[PDB]
Amino acid sequence: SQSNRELVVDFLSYKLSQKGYSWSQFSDVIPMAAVKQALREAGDEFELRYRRAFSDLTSQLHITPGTAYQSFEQVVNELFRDGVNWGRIVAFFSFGGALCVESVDKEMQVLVSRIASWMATYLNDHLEPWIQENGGWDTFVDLYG
Repeated sequence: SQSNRELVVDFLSYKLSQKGYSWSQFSDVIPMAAVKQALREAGDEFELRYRRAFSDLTSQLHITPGTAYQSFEQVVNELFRDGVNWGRIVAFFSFGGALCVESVDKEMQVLVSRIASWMATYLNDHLEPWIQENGGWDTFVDLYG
């Protein structure tokens, strides 16, 4: 639940470093070490294998500081049109990474912590039930670690 915001911030921080951006927007107010790394790896493999994979989806959202959670939720739900997967869960984290990158390119660095919040919310409401049902994050480590 709050480990979840823990994993969201790790992933986004990692992607922003990777690309030459600042990561200081976050938190600007070991158990999951295996999960965090597995996720980092999974996201990297995903993006290698699909470069421009969220063009449409980001274009649909078009974030600005006036965007609300509901438009985010609505567009994220497109990833999950057939239900939850480990693969669609990895795509969700990449999608969030691509939005934070897009926000920083538009000189809207404020959105980055908003996006993390949104992601943690969404993960907690719609994705945790399925993760719980399908082995928790241990299963995730098993398959991607």
